[PDB]
Amino acid sequence: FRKFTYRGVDLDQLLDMSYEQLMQLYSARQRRRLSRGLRRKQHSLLKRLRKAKKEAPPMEKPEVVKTHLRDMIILPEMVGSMVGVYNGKTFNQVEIKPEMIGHYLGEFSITYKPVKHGRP
Amino acid sequence: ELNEFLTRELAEDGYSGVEVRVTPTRTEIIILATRTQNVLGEKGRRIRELTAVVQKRFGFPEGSVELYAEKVATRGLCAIAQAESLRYKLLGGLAVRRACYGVLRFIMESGA
Amino acid sequence: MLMPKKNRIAIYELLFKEGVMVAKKDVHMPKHPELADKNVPNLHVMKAMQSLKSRGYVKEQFAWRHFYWYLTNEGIQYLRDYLHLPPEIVPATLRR
Amino acid sequence: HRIRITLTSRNVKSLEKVCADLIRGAKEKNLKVKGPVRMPTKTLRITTRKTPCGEGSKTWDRFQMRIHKRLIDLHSPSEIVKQITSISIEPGVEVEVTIA
Amino acid sequence: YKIPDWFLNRQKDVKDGKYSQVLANGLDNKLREDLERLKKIRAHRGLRHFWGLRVRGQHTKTTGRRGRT
Amino acid sequence: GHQQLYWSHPRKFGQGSRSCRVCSNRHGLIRKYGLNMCRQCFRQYAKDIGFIKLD
Amino acid sequence: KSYTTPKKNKHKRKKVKLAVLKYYKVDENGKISRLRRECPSDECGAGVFMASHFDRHYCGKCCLTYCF
RNA sequence: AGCGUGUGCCUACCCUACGCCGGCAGGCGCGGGUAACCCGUUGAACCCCAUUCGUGAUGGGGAUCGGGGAUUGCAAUUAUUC
RNA sequence: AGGAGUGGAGCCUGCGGCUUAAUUUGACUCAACACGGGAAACCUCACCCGGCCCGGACACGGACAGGAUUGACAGAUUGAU
Repeated sequence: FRKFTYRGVDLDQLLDMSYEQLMQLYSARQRRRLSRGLRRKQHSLLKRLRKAKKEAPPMEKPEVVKTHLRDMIILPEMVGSMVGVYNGKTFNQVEIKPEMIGHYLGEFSITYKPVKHGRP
Repeated sequence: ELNEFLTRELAEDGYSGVEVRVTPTRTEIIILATRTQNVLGEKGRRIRELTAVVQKRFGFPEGSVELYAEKVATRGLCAIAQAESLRYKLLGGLAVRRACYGVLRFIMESGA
Repeated sequence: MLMPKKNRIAIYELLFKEGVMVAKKDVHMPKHPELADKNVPNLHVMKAMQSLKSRGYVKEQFAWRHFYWYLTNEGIQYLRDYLHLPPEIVPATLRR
Repeated sequence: HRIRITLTSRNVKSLEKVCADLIRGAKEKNLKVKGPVRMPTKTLRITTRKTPCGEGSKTWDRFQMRIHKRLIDLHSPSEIVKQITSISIEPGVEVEVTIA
Repeated sequence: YKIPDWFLNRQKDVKDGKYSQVLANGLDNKLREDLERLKKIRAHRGLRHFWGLRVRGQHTKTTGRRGRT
Repeated sequence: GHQQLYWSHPRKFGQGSRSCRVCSNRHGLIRKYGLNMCRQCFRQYAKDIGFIKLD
Repeated sequence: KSYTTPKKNKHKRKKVKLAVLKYYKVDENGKISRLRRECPSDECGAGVFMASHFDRHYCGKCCLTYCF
């Protein structure tokens, strides 16, 4: 029932932000990630990945576009999206919640299995 | 690297070693072998090809490298030449004890 | 080996200008240092002179990481009737 | 002119012999010459394991490379310096001449 | 009272976004809701905190024997 | 895009950007004084370079 | 190695029968007509030509793709 | 204090005095050294002197864990390092 | 005769075991176990899940200048423009 927020600003305001102050709203590692340079060297995948986020169906649940990139900064442009991220074997489908901004897709997809021991 | 290159190439003529002597604006590398008539080839073809490959590999100015080949006396007192001779005698097909006795008798006939 | 015709020719008049050829065994290198005026990698040189070795016109030697090739008289004659040469030009390794 | 001649080599006996030859030439040419200044030597130590694999007692090798350097000053024009340095040079000794 | 902002144990909080030093029961409440938020978003850190293992990324083959019997 | 993806991974650093100048093995490199060999090739070729055992 | 999954194939390239004679049109009079487009770049002056697609015209190597 | 090391081959990546900004981690202009020449008279630690502490799992010990800020690198989440 | 200790406490690292798509592997008393100069985020990499190129020389027979063959932009498909 409560209204969701991230450093006090709202979701509509978070969509209506630019990257220059998104550095200061983000944390230290995420500001360095945005401030490294132009995203072209290894990040044409990141560019066209946000184009794939921008590509939208009609009023249903969005289609699950799947990735191989585990080091993505969660952006306000992809709130309420579905993505199946690679963990080595399968693609872990996940809802991008509006509490996750400032994280990585490699955190919500566990790579190893939970270990259940037996006998020596 | 130079000594390795010549001990791979000149395994037939009894290679021993190199001697690189430095001169103002000149480098020359003395080659001591056994068959000094065979290292040169016909009208010095092979020595010219060796100068050319050294100049093109080691990054030297053109015309600054001149190789010289000379023969050494007392072939039985060189360990590398007798080892190469025993290798050639075993590779052509011979008894190993026969070749070892022959090369040892040659070495002690050379005055060791 | 897919290879442009101009690179084959240019390698051949380099091989006939001076009767030796050297190359380092690496395939991920963009341009040959001696042919910096044009554009050809080391892979073309390695595979072309490997083909010419297999047809039997050069020697072969590997010291540390570099190649060493030496022309023979059948290789000389093959380059003389491949490059359309009148009988008056010889590589410098044969003359004094 | 302030002419400095630097000699750097690896052997010590041939270095001392060629330094004695140069100072003998400077003494017989009757000009002011500084003495053979002996810089402190430098050692190049490379310590490595003896075995190629990881089996055996932990034994290590100790390699060294001693480098000896001398410098002798002269008061003469340049042609005398070249004609006295290009006489009876040793193969294992480097000679290197500059002018300040 | 002229205390600089880098002397605080809770700088740039994830909910309200202001520098505020928190005290004992507030510290326990903030840590509890932070772990609850991590478990709700189901991150790797929240999953390791829920399981009760080492979360900072260190070797657990030998150290940490008194976790269970 | 094989011409662009053949060597697209950067090799400006790391131990795969270095290699021995004799056998080209990326293990146990000697980067002191620019020998750039492995330890076994250094022990093989140490005597004729000028390194001797005295200590 | 024959596996239970289906095996892919390289693209075989379809063979055209005398395509250059389809570019130049020869009528009964003394004139020559150019059906498809030409090349405007400085690398290829008048030599290579463009593709006859349904919604664009693609250059052979200069990549001057003009879409309608 | 004494052993050392220091601008590299295709090979890009050195050691740093001085001045300013910031608690600090760090950032920017300027110069030196291919070296008994510059870092550097290598103002190192343990020690010495003087306060605070007082036998208390304590100002011992710093494991575990949360938040923030910098640097390297194309990329750090399974926390690179600080 | 002694000194510092270790073995008990927390932590780093290596090995066995268990788990796992994979948790690559050699070494098991001295003479295996901060050993392979092995302080692996990518390369290392030799293990697993997926996709590109031939870097299959040379000889023989087909094949072919009326085309043996190389490369690619609109859009879908993964993972990759």
